[PDB]
Amino acid sequence: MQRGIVWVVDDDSSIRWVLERALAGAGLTCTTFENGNEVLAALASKTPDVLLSDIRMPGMDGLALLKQIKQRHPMLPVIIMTAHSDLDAAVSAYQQGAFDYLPKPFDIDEAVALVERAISHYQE
Repeated sequence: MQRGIVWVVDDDSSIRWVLERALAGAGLTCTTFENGNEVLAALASKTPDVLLSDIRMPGMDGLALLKQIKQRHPMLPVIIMTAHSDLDAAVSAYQQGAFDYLPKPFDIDEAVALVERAISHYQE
């Protein structure tokens, strides 16, 4: 048990399960948080091994709240999900750009496998 954490932040009930399933299927941890607040009042006291928030938020598509993210975990190799048209705000709207906001929809497994490679590469 225990081998990577990922806080999901989606206002849907399809990816949260998939992610949680895949994450809990790939041998990784996951925490559904369809409430930026929760992930805010939860990451305001600590920080996981990584995050995987989605849009929902405002920031045009919902990538502004990111502030809190970075403000909470300004180092975590977060990727986050995007709908292609929600990547131009994730790819071109960050200080220390170093993400890969999967062009959701994508292969959760591919996203999970990534973390497993990001949670490790983190030791650099």
